[PDB]
Amino acid sequence: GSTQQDVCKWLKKHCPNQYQLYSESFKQHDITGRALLRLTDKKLERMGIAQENQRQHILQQVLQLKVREEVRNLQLLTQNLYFQ
Amino acid sequence: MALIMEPVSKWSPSQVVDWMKGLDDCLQQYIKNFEREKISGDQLLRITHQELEDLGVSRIGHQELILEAVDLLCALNYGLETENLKTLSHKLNASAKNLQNFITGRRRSGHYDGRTSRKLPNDFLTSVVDLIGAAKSLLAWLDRSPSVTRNNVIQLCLELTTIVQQDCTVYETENKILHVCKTLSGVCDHIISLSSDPLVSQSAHLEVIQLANIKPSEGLGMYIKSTYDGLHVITGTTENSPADRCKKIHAGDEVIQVNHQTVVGWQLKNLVNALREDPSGVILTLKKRPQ
Repeated sequence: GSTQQDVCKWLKKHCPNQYQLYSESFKQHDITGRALLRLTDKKLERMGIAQENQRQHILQQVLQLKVREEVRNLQLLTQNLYFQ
Repeated sequence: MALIMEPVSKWSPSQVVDWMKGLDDCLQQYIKNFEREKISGDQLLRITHQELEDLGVSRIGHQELILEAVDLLCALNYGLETENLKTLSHKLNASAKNLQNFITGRRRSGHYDGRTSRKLPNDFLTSVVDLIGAAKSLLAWLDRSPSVTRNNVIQLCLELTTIVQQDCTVYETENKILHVCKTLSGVCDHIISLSSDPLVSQSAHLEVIQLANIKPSEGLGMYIKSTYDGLHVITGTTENSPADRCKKIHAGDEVIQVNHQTVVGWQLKNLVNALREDPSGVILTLKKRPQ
């Protein structure tokens, strides 16, 4: 669960070409960590990335990130809280 | 079951707004409009994009937050009575089969360059990821019921993750994935064949459980994990606690309501607030595993 500003820096890191062109759509739409991971071609077109070409690269990173989360999730399954 | 809990589809607009109050801070600005439009649990379970937009929700991050909550709402209303180990196994085998038929399909098409390219299409990732989800769901159901074979699936899911990360041609990536697919299924069949024929079809149920505190605002004596998927799961209790003596709270149970309030999509924060509200006790609606 990373912050909205976190996403923006993740995009600048992994989607440089797309950041100059589409930084604002992620700001305008408040794409948080949880939100980024639910993202799809159809959704990205709805935030205003009109060009399927660019949309692909953004999900190529979104999915590569989704994968890396599953390595950490699956490792965990082999090794927070609250108490009332 | 309608004896323990009233369907989400029966919720009034008030009931809708009530559950909406425990979601993300950034989404409250909207409950004013949900109110004014008299949005009911009826319409909520199937709220559309255009409806979200008419309620004032433009930022599709905010939309996605709402729909991820409502998706959980759907799992509760339709799935709880329904999802069993057979179901889960079918969903795993299905996403692996589809992956396989995907791969062999691609390879006969005229536009195939998989023997040349190392550029892995986005279909692949969403498929691999989805399959790993199916396997995690199967295992989350297996842990709350009656070790070697648990590691199998975990390794297999991991082999997937490292396959799609390898700077590899796609034909070889496809051969590797095709292999994991065939064996992951076989493990799934094996898990099933080894399963008692009464439990394997039973699904989870709901229960109401009343706690009584013995001092002002005392610990009820339970530990609660809040998963990323949104679940609020009891992981254990503490000895000589109200929770322990009631003999009715067990590790794996999931908090569905607190004092007759559904807290399913809620932020830990607001659930915490719920549990703490009455220092004198708490009514818990718990999702109980068939075991």
